[PDB]
Amino acid sequence: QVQLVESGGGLVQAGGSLRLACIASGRTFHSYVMAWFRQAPGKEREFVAAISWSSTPTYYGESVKGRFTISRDNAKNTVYLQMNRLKPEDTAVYFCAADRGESYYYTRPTEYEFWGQGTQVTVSS
Amino acid sequence: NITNLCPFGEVFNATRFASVYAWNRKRISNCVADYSVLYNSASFSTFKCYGVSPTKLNDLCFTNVYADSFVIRGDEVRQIAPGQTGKIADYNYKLPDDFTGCVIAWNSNNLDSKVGGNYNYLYRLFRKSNLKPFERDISTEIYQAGSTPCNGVEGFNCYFPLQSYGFQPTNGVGYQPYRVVVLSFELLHAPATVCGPK
Ligand SMILES: *[C@@H]1O[C@H](CO)[C@@H](O)[C@H](O)[C@H]1NC(C)=O
Repeated sequence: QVQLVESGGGLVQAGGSLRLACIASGRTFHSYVMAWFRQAPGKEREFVAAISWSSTPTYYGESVKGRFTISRDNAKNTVYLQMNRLKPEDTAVYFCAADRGESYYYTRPTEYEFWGQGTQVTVSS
Repeated sequence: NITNLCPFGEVFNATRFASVYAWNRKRISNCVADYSVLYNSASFSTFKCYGVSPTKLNDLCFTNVYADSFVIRGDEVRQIAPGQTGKIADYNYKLPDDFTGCVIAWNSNNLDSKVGGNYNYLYRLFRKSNLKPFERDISTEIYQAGSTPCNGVEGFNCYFPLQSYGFQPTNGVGYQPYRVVVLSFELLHAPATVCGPK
C-alpha cells in the first residue's frame, strides 16, 4: 500500500497559476511512475500528465500540452503539477496516481494501482 | 550483424498457452526486436515496462530476453508485477522487486473458455513457502495443511496442491481467462544478442 495526498488546489482566476503537489508514503518513491488525472462533473477521469522514474519521459494530455509542467522531487516523495494560463475548462477534481510500471497506454486509469482522493481546482471567468 | 526479426508472433499467437504453475519460457536472442507490432495493438488489457520506458524498446540492446507466457484470471493480472502478493505471485509466478522488462496481457475468453467450462488451465493453491523470483514448481506432492503427515494420500488437511480455473464464456470479466507475456531483459557482462531496429 502507498498513500497519496494532493495539496495546492482551490479557487483561481482565468489566466492565473496553481502548483498542485502530491506526497507519497513509502521509501521507494523513485520506483514509481507518478501521474495526474482530473474529473469534471459529468465526465470520466481524463489523463493530465505523467513522469517516469528518471523524470525523462514526461507525458501530457492534448488539452494541457504547453500550459502544464509535471516534475518530481524524489528527496521529498513529491510530484508537482505547475498549471499556467488556467481556463474555466480546467475546473475539476485533480487526482494524484502512482504505479511501479510505465504503461504504453499511459492515459488509462486502470494502468495506475494507487490513487489519491483528489483536490478541487476551480477557475472562475 | 543480427538482421532477422525476433519471432514475437510465435510467443503472442502460440497455438497453445501454459497453465501458470507450469509457465512456459521462450528464449529470444540473436534477433532484431521490432516492438511496432505490439505498439499498433489496441486489445491488450495492460502493457507496462519496469526499468525501461516502453517508448525506448526499439532503441535498446540486451544480453538476453526471455518470454514467459501463461493463462490466469483477469483480476489476477495485477499480481504479475514487482512487489505483489496473492496465490499467483506467491505460489505460481513471481517477478523480482527490481524487475527489468514488460508485462502484456489480453482477455482470451474467445479462445480459452468453453460451454462446459474449460478445466485445462491449473494454478497452485497451496505451497510450503513463496516462490523465489522466476522460480517454477511443477510438483504434485500432497500438501500437508495440518499436524498429521499425509504419506502422499489425499484427505483431511491433505490437499492435492493444483486447482482448475474452469473458465466459462458467461463468467464476469475478472473471472475470464487472460493470456500473459512477460519479457525479461538482462543486461549482464556479455555481448548484446537482442537490439531494436534503431
Ligand atoms: C497476433 O495475431 C493478431 C491477430 O490475431 C495480430 O494482430 C498480431 O499482429 C499478432 N501478434 C504478433 C506479435 O505477431
